[PDB]
Amino acid sequence: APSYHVVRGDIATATEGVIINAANSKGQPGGGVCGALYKKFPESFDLQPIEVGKARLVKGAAKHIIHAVGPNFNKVSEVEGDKQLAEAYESIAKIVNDNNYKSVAIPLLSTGIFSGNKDRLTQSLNHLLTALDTTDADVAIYCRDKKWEMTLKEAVARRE
Ligand SMILES: Nc1ncnc2c1ncn2[C@@H]1O[C@H](COP(=O)(O)OP(=O)(O)OC[C@H]2O[C@@H](O)[C@H](O)[C@@H]2O)[C@@H](O)[C@H]1O
Repeated sequence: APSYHVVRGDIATATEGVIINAANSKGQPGGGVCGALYKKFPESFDLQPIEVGKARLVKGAAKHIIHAVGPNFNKVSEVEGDKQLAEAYESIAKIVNDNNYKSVAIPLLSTGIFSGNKDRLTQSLNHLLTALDTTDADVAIYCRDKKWEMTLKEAVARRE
């Protein structure tokens, strides 16, 4: 194991430049993080349809970016959506192992508006961590606000 750590900043400025997007399974995009990555990595996206909880690793004019399906959690069951939120991180962890991504800038998956329209940060960190229990990659885990920042440590402080 390396380390895993909460970082208050922007993922669309991360040095690793391996980043995740909240794609939907249609490939059709839109978002905060997603529209910040467009201001870093336009010549870097292939926008395909993707399977639910799966990914597409894209190669571009400076870095490689991973599109992944964050399902809208108001459409799925909680125990089922929780199974898909493990799978979405596990199916990413496979790719972070295979393509040898020894450090990565990783966001939250579909935990905000794309949840049940409400914040599930700590449950999404448990699933980020539960996919990473079978990995040896170092983890820049981003946030914007100091309550959300404190929530990502609070989620690690349920597994310390
Ligand atoms: N640039 C950023 N870098 C890292 N983390 C960020 C960033 N901007 C926002 N976040 C964090 O992610 C959460 C917000 O996610 P989005 O930015 O909205 O993620 P995105 O992939 O773009 O989701 C798109 C969905 O949300 C809305 O932006 C939009 O309506 C769309 O339905 C917050 O908890 C915040 O801490």
